[PDB]
Amino acid sequence: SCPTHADSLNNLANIKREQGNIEEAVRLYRKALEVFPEFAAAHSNLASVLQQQGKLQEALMHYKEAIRISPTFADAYSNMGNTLKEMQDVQGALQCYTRAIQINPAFADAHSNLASIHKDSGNIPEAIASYRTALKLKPDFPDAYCNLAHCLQIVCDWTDYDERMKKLVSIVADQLEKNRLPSVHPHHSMLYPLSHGFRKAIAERHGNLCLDKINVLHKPPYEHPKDLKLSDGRLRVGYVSSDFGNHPTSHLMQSIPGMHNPDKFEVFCYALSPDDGTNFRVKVMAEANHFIDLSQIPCNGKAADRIHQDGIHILVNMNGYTKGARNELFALRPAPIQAMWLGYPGTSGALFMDYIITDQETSPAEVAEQYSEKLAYMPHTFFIGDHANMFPHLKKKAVIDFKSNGHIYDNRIVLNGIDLKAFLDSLPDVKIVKMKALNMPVIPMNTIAEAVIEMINRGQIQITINGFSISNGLATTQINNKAATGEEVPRTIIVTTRSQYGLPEDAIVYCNFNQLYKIDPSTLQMWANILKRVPNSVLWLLRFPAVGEPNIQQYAQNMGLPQNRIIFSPVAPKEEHVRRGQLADVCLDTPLCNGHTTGMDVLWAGTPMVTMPGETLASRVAASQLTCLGCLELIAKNRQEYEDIAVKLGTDLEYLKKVRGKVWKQRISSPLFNTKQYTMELERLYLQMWEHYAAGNKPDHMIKP
Amino acid sequence: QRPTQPVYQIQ
Ligand SMILES: CC(=O)N[C@H]1[C@@H](OP(=O)(O)OP(=O)(O)OC[C@H]2O[C@@H](n3ccc(=O)[nH]c3=O)[C@H](O)[C@@H]2O)O[C@H](CO)[C@@H](O)[C@@H]1O
Repeated sequence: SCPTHADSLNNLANIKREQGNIEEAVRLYRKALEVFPEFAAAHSNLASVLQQQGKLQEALMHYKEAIRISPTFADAYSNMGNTLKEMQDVQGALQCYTRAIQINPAFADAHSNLASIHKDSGNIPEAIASYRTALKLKPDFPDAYCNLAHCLQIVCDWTDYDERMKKLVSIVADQLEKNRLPSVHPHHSMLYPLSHGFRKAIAERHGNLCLDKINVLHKPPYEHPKDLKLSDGRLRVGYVSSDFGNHPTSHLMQSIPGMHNPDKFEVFCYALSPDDGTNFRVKVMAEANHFIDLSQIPCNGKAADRIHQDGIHILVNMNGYTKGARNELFALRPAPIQAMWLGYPGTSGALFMDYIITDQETSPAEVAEQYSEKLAYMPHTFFIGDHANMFPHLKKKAVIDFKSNGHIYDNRIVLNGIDLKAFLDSLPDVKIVKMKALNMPVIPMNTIAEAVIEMINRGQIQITINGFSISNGLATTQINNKAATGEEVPRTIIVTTRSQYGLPEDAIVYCNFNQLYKIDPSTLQMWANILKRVPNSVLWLLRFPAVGEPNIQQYAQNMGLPQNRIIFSPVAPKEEHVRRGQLADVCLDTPLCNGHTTGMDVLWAGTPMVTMPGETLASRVAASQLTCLGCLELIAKNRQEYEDIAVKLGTDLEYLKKVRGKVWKQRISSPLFNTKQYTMELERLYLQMWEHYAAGNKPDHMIKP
Repeated sequence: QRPTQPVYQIQ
């Protein structure tokens, strides 16, 4: 006679929940618990709804109850683990998942959640193993399948790549059509060939998650400022980010807040992360007009209240669908204008985002349908890097002519340093090669060059020559850790050699320092063609992660490349990573997802970068950087043009010297690394948006001055 | 061995 009154109420609550009547769902659940307090299923369902609402504490209460009533409730163990994981109790979530797997060895969801924990912690083989186990238990598991696909992309395991991609598109279509949450994360949707509508829709659903979480607050709409009267005519701009610290975003824009014009702007910085003690956070705190630690205010309602009370006119989302994001603050709309700027290379798909700050090269109006927001164009490029501030020691270089009778090489033994000129002025016979006010000094093979090479070869940390401090490029962390992270400018003269990284002393070096997930079989095919067409040339990659290295090599061997044609290096500290890019000849950008910060890094080294812009924002950033640089010859309209440009740079050494010098000059001459100019143009765009809103208009595309 | 030791030596 299984049906009871409580069973009926729990069902009716399930129906109202699938209808989207979440409040009626919780009311009916609670009524069912009233009829039957020891109703384990009602406890579990109410806990699931509460966890979806963000009421994690009460949800954990109800999950623990439901598991008290039914100790074999494996699903309740798995969902309690999920709630504890959302509460940052990773140990408790792990225990929940393993207890569920112990109780029911056939339960796939717990295996998938364990794989999720492994993947979050960086154990990709373990995550792959547990995802495979879950899919073996439950072959139709879209979440496990998509997460496994991302793990394989991370490690560059392209076995059955085409079938995997087609299944991914089919799964996304099926879940969109059935109004379930898509199993592909928006940040990953740029790596798969979905329609631009598919990517926009995934972004929309993930923003709807934030909307559902903020609805429980029942906050009224905020009264937004209609003029700048209360702020002395200053536009109040608040940058919201979890990356004020040692994070790439700070490496891009840390100088921007201090360069804002105080007469017309008031700069607020809302950190979603605690102080990590690094100089990036210190700089942002000390240069912004106001720093607000929203990490002390976990309640999205109260943090949105603080943003509103500060009187922000333009709120800037620099997190998007990345880690540490709190888009719930933006879903509460505490500011009249809300704009996506820098950290997320994609659309938010969400209504609470008015603008996305981009440029004509990254997002031409033709593809304005990819983005839910209105386009707000920067004059040259929306990308910026702080390299001129973080690494001024790479503005000039010098080399040693190790190969006694060797035409001058610019990237085999390189020296950098703030005091390099004084050191060279202490040297007897420095030769000065003019590059067509810019020049490269060359140290001939003296006892001094022999001492430097001995320091490099013997693996010594540092030496002294004529009272000057000479440092091994591999020993920066041992000399000044702050210098290695980019928190400080190095105070010694650093030596970087190809011998340090196994690069050919006599061959062309193609480099790509991006995370290996940006590589797909088509990209490796193009690189293989380029390597075949250029003799002795090698490709320089990073162990990013190291478990991806064998995969690449295996595939590279099937295409006819010996293991010696690809040189892998470990990931280095930031300063060493940017510095060692000088050793390469040409960088080959990933077409599937361009190197964005990596592109800035390689261009700062003076290394020409070849890109093929795609359709997604992430696939066109390198092209936009190259246009802003003034190097249109490095942008390819197709795969064949990409390969042709790469092999021309590799084989025509005079053209290679010309283009390398062009990049070496344009990285200073162009606005690409000019943070003051970028801040001023961003201020122009800000005032454009504010005047458009102040005239009573709804947000619209902002192009032309 | 040592983190500063190079991959190969120069002539
Ligand atoms: C696809 C993607 O999400 N790209 C994002 C990425 O750019 P991008 O894709 O270039 O950078 P990553 O997310 O891969 O981060 C790589 C970081 O590691 C550093 N590194 C690399 C190799 C090494 O040996 N040592 C070292 O320090 C790089 O300098 C860089 O700071 O970060 C930017 C800053 O938030 C975002 O605007 C971009 O949207």
